[PDB]
Amino acid sequence: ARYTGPKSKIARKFGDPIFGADKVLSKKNYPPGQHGTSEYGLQLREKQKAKYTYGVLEKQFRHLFHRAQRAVTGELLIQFLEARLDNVVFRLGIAPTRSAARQLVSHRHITVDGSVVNIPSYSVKPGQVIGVRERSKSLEVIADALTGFNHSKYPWMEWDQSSLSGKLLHMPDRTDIPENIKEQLIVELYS
Amino acid sequence: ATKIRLQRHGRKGYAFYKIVVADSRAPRDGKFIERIGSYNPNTNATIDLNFERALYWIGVGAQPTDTARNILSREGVLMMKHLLGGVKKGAFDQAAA
Amino acid sequence: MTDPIADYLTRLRNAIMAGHRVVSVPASNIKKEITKILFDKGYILNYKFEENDSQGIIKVALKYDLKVNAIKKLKRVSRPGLRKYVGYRDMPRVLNGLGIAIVSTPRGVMTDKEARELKVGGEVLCYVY
Amino acid sequence: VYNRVELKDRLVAINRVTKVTKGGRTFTFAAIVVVGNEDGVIGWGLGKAGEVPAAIAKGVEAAKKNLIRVPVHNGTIPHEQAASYGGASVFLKPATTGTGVKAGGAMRAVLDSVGVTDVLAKSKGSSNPHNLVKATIQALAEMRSPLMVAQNRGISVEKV
Amino acid sequence: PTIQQLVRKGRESFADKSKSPALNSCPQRRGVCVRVYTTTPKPNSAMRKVARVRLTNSKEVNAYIPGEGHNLQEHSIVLVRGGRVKDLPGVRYHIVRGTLDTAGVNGRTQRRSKYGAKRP
RNA sequence: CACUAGGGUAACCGGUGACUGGGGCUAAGUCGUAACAAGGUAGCCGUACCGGAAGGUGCGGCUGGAAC
RNA sequence: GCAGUAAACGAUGAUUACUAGGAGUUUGCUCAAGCUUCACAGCGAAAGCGUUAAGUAAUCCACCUGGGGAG
RNA sequence: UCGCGUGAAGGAAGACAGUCUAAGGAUUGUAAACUUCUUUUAUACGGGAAUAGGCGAUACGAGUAUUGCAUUGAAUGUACCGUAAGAAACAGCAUCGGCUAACUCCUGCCAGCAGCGAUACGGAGGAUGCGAGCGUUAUCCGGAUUUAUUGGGUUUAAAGGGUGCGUAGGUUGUUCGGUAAGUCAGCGGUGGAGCGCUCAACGUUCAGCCUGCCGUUGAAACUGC
RNA sequence: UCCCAUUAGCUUGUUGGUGAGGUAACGGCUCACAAGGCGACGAUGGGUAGGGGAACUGAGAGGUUUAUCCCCCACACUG
Ligand SMILES: [K+]
Ligand SMILES: [K+]
Ligand SMILES: [K+]
Ligand SMILES: [K+]
Ligand SMILES: [K+]
Ligand SMILES: [Mg+2]
Ligand SMILES: [Mg+2]
Ligand SMILES: [Mg+2]
Repeated sequence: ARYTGPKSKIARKFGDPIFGADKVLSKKNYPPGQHGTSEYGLQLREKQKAKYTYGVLEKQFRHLFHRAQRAVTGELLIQFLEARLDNVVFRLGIAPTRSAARQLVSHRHITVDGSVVNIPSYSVKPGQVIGVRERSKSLEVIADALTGFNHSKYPWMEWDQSSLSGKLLHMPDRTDIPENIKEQLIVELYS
Repeated sequence: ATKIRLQRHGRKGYAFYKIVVADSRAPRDGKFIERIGSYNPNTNATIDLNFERALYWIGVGAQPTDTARNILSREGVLMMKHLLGGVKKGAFDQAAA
Repeated sequence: MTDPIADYLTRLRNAIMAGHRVVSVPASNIKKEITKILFDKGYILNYKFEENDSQGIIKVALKYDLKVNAIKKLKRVSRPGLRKYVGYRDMPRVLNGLGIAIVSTPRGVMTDKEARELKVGGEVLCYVY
Repeated sequence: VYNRVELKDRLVAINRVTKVTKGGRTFTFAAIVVVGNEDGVIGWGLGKAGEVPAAIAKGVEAAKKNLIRVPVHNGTIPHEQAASYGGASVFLKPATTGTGVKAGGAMRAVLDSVGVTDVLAKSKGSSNPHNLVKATIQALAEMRSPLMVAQNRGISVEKV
Repeated sequence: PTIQQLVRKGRESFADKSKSPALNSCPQRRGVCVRVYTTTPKPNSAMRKVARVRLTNSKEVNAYIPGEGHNLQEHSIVLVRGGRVKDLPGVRYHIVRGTLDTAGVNGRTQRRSKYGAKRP
């Protein structure tokens, strides 16, 4: 399933702008509810923060966690979360937000190594090419997010605008990923 | 009699066969005497085969099925005609073609 | 007596607890081997063997710091009621390698390190650290 | 135990301790506090004051006054150690570098205050906080470094 | 004990009893309401509705009726599950609401699945 | 020769039965006060006899008892 | 001649070896057996035990596994 | 059990609910305005699972051509219009535990425990889990060391027999030699990395244990003889 | 290779020898002297189970259970 609910409530609950920029981040910024903590509370807040910022449900999150444990566990769990089709598409800037990237991947618009992959949880190994569909290179929504913005602030993406593709050089280290997540709390909770 | 046959060891919609030597009375996927290879008809068909053991069993007299006979016709297992010393002593090389 | 090796270990432990400097034991061959192993491994100050009209006496002068003894724990492993036999591939490590285990082997009586070096097993007499 | 006279404070537990008098019941407030700098120095204390903050402050002062030095290396222990205090028994073993602290409660508080990263800890006695923390610190105090073992025994290449 | 004592005798391990022995290792059983009566709790002072039911496994037991308002009566086929009531000696089983003769609680808008009430 | 069938005596496994006795829990309605303080005759163990009832008494033992 | 029970108790099985001091007492002559109370290390949940251990060790036997029902 | 969807980006503080006559929560939530179609529907192309007469010639093997052959089946997949259009529940929010206002009742009730009969009962508003599931019951393991060889105990918590003699059994001071039953060692026999599923569960291959049993050679510190 | 001693003796072709017959084949398998054999390392008798690899589950010790799958055994209303 998917959350498909109100996003500003989660944004005001967690304080951080996980989904992006909004006026409610500065106006009326407090946890939701007309009525609005133990270490269990903070650990649950951290785990739910990761889940909401990456669009992952509980069973998939647990599978990711113990896969990272089998193969610092909290350190590489974050890069496992980052290495996802929707997340990589969003970080390449070709889609505005992670939900938009997930919808674009789920629809027939994104190819991996020349073959269209529409599973928005496909792990992307290093040295792989992710590109827009050749039949969808001329969409009105597909171009304003990539062209014009042109952030390119991540030293593990190669963009190559002349082909509309993209490549992942290697898994970034835990310090270079701009996510305010304490993996020690999550690994302690799941331990 | 002793036979050379294929057991369906795979998944629904993906048939993967194991080439074994087994009695004719045994069940299809049950007991066997020796495993001599694999077979996959889904590709464009990858065949693993123990040449020495297949030759030994076809020499002692195991009767192969039709499909296993075709698999032995490929990979040149039925060269017993050439290896029977048919008024010669050298070994020909037809594998290159 | 039932277990002379256990008696020897107990005498050493009681002397250490009482804070004595020397300890006497009625001598035996395996106990001579054990005290030689202990002296070369550096757990006691020195020893002496006195062959009298009886089976003999072993006099052991213990090792103290400038007032803590060099020996912390002695544990008998293979008792008469339950004998313990092990090979070189399954021999144990005492105090995670900071202690020793005296082992009787067909090549003689030595510690677990020498036994694993020589690839032989036998009886685990005691753990010493 | 080497006394070795900034460390953060951790509150292990508090207790609603009462008294019986002819007039009525008079209630105190006890608290066990452990001070540590995640370096190898840990102390423990018991505050016995009226208010909760006053009890915590008294326990912090007592723990700061009573400190010991625990020999540690990296984030693990040199060897396995078992220690019993009162109705509580504790067992500590070394673990792999990527394992973390596997125990919770008073054991977790004491090991966090001492700074040990990788450890396998198990409690085989009772769940009393006083005796539990005292047994854990006793187990840490009876722990000998490889250098200390080498110095006590003689040569330092004994492990070969 | 000594090693030889253990060799001669050994160790004996008992078997833990089942908290719902009348079910005969079944999740639910079927019965008929032999009697429908009311009992008093052992510091509560309520009037708890209970039914004596003879189950199909040749056993008669007492089953509590949860909720407010029961349409059951004598000689009614009911579904009986495990679960006991703390402040009531005797009874150790519950009657499933909304199954067989037992009807769901009327006017329920919360905890509906525990009392067999459909969505309004 | 034995598969059965038949009679009879013997077991074991089971139901039911005029009538007659323990135990548990819930009520507590009644009757006394045995134990907890030297609990108002110190208490308890064994044994025997005797009582609506808790119990009483005789003989030996113990302190898990005062008090001297 | 039966019976075979007890707070039949040190509420503490037998054997062997080792480990600190004070106060008395009996016998054999300062020494060794025995006999009882304070008391190191140690043990114990504590009261306490402490060379006559409930300390350190080894061998064998007996017994326990929540309370009633129930010896 | 695994995977996917029920939409994606902007839009100020509508009407209707609550808690306080204004303010706060629902709330960027709805309403319109801009795109996308995974998926559903209607149409077309539609694989794979299907491989099996001469020409050497030893006269027959055997190696080479051709022929039909799909229950699944509009089934994968590919492509074409015109549309957010067809698609979210269940549990619990006084402590353990993540999540609190108001109205009822003051018995009806609820509970795994501390218990409340209400920051615990019933509803309304919000909150927190999980999510095509969510809870209840039944069964089995671990925490439990609650049978303790690894790894518990017996003065007073359960637990030393009333005390001995003694059968079977268990244990055996020191030392010199033999043997090889226990023990030890060698040699034989036997029993993570890829690839394909669009991803994953799942299929499949090799590196990797065989550390159980048996045979056959040696060693002699310890136990046994 | 499961429990019960509130299950202590069991067996009379039962143990062995000679000969014969029978069987694919050895053999009390069957048929015509000596007497034995088996048991507190549990005979005998009673109750309950098909047995393994798997599978599940414990750091380990292990344990539970044979739902699908594979190997062996027994059976086809009752003899
Ligand atoms: K093919
Ligand atoms: K009285
Ligand atoms: K009296
Ligand atoms: K007496
Ligand atoms: K004393
Ligand atoms: Mg799912
Ligand atoms: Mg008692
Ligand atoms: Mg006695």
